[PDB]
Amino acid sequence: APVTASIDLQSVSYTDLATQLNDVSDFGKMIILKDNGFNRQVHVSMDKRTKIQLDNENVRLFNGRDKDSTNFILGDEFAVLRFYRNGESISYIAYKEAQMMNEIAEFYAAPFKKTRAINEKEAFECIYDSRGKYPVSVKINVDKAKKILNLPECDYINDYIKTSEPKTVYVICLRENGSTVYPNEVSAQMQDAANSVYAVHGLKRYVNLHFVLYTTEYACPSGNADEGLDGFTASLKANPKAEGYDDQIYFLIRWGTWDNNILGISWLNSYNVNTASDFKASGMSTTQLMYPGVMAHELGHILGANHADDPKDLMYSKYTGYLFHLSEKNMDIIAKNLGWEIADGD
Amino acid sequence: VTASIDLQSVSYTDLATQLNDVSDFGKMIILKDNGFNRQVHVSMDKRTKIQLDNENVRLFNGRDKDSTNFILGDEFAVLRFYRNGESISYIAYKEAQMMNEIAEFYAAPFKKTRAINEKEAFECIYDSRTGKYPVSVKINVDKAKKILNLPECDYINDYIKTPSEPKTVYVICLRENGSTVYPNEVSAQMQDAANSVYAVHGLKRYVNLHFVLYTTEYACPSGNADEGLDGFTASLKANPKAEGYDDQIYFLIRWGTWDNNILGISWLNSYNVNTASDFKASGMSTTQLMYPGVMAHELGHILGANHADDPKDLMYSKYTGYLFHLSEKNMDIIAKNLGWEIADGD
Ligand SMILES: COc1ccc([C@@H]2CC(=O)c3c(O)cc(O)cc3O2)cc1O
Ligand SMILES: COc1ccc([C@@H]2CC(=O)c3c(O)cc(O)cc3O2)cc1O
Ligand code: PRO
Ligand code: PRO
Ligand code: PRO
Ligand code: PRO
Ligand code: PRO
Ligand code: PRO
Ligand code: PRO
Ligand SMILES: [Zn+2]
Ligand SMILES: [Zn+2]
Repeated sequence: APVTASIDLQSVSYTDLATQLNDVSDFGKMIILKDNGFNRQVHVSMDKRTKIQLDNENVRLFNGRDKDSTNFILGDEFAVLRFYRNGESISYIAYKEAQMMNEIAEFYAAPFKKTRAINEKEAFECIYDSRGKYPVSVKINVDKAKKILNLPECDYINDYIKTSEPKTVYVICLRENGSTVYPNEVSAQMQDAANSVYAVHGLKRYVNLHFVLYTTEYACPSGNADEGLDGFTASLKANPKAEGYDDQIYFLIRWGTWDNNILGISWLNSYNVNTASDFKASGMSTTQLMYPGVMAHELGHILGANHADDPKDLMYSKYTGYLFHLSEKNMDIIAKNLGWEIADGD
Repeated sequence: VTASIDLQSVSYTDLATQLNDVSDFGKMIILKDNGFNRQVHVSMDKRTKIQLDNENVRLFNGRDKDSTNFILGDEFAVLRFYRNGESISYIAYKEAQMMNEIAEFYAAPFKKTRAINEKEAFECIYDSRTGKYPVSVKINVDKAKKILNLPECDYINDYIKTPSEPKTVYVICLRENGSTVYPNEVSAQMQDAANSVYAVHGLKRYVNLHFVLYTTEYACPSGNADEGLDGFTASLKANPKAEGYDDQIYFLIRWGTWDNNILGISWLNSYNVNTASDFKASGMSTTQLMYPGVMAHELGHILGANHADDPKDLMYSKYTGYLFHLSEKNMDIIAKNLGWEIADGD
């Protein structure tokens, strides 16, 4: 007493998440996450470093403290709660509209109907209100989902081609022609990409990332990622809508992957705050939920990060699901490309 | 090149892309109108939060000398500024169907009375391409009321008698059962209501207003505003959705007015930060565009402001369109009810 605000994960809906996250002021807010056998007190704060628009729809990000291992996403149409528990990433995805929530629930349920696992509920679960019934959200444990599904191993081998006020850098994401992407999925990739940068050498002092999403007429002419990125970068130079923004970062996004289960690709060490030009800082990325951190990994390459030898590094040559740079060499390259110097400290 | 908004072709996307680029340090935006330009330093309004049926609405301010404010939601954007003391609004909706509906809604009263002065009071704005559909509407509400010769709606008898972190006070607005309101109109009332409070004794140090909008089952049992407010306050005490929020501020909102052209009504001196209880801080307000500041005037009464003698005061007994408290007695009453003391200064 006074009663701390809480989120009941057995019935969490869009309106539950929106009313709690919209109450988060400048000083932050304590929110207890609750479920059967689970509790977590999280100090939630507004992410003021990153801006996101998806087809002009404003998307706000929220963080917990480092020890909370919790992030949120909030748009007018959907909300996401994502946290780490016993080394696994769990997302609660809630769409405001009943039709879209039903469509999202069916989309995420569909891969599990052929397997029909006994422990399906720990990987995927439709959540219903505490009062037929239609789901108010879906729970997806991506790590448990990967163990139930027989997904072909998608990786990052050869996913790069060699060539007082923070600076605002736009990350212009373009929905590939003919591709369908989900806002919860695109925004999670953006959030992980931005947070992988800010976690390095206090880089929020140097850069604030502004993600935007639009549709492009460009489509990769084949399944080949190298040919796809070549064409994407060429399409940007010939696009009148991109005129005057050749010094920003660009991503072609899709739901799927490229040939040889390539998750994404980018021009290596192609963005520097002083010399950025000719749409060089460009890449491609999947946005599917089961591969978190692909855009973060490709943004890493664009900022100069090479593949790292630690299997827990975001920049490991194989896809792992780890979302942070662990390589000190990569951290120094990335931070120096964003204007940081060793004498500035962290 | 400084960022600019062309008032001869301004659309939702023009306003959204400019306002979404406004960072913490503010942004210079040039308003271009028939060869004359007004440079405005635009800042995010961090004092007020707004949700309309959970849709996040952001406010933006110019400098005091700019006499300019903006509203931005996912569905609409508003630019409002003064010229010769007259209030001019540019209202742009994102969706083509809703923009056409809004343009028809605002044009309709002027089609009965085809005035000579029509374009200066109301104008559909089209894109700069030389079967076009409007991208926004321009409304000068002072010129519009003179053309439409609307019946004089007033405030006579519109009241019923009985820190380091600012206090968050919710202003819970409830769309009366059977009433239809427009988001640009509701948010303009909220913005003017909040800014009338912050302009007094540096009150943003004491309070941050959080407006929310939901629909209620309550409808006034008659055209009488006194009976309507009695029933509204009683409906709140019996409403399970309002349980635990009897210490907040409440408004019943509608598009229209009450009997004897009453624009709104409220319980006089019914909100104090220390003693707020039993849904006492409640009122009713029109939200129609032609009567700006009605919610501000009613919020004034709730905070203890009486009718003022200056015809330019927001609290003048007659409706004027002035949006600020000028009475020092009212300013002291309002600020003291929000925790301010004379020794604190402004
Ligand atoms: C800074 O504000 C902006 C950010 C990105 C853009 C992008 C820029 C861009 O590259 C682009 C595109 O390739 C396709 C499309 O449909 C829309 C696009 O708009 C425009 C802006 O005005
Ligand atoms: C953000 O926190 C809140 C603020 C206002 C409310 C209001 C509280 C409220 O009074 C209310 C109502 O009378 C009718 C309705 O349909 C919804 C309502 O919700 C609930 C909240 O959880
Ligand atoms: O807005 C919400 O939260 C509920 C659940 C989905 C449909 N409407
Ligand atoms: O049991 C689950 O799937 C997760 C773990 C924490 C809360 N819900
Ligand atoms: O993973 C890496 O790249 C660094 C090199 C030394 C040990 N870890
Ligand atoms: O000190 C270390 O081991 C970290 C991890 C690899 C490179 N730097
Ligand atoms: O692009 C825009 O903002 C407007 C919306 C209606 C048509 N064009
Ligand atoms: O007045 C201006 O500056 C712009 C140019 C075309 C019409 N509006
Ligand atoms: O133009 C005028 O005289 C009125 C007075 C305040 C708002 N506009
Ligand atoms: Zn790689
Ligand atoms: Zn009055």
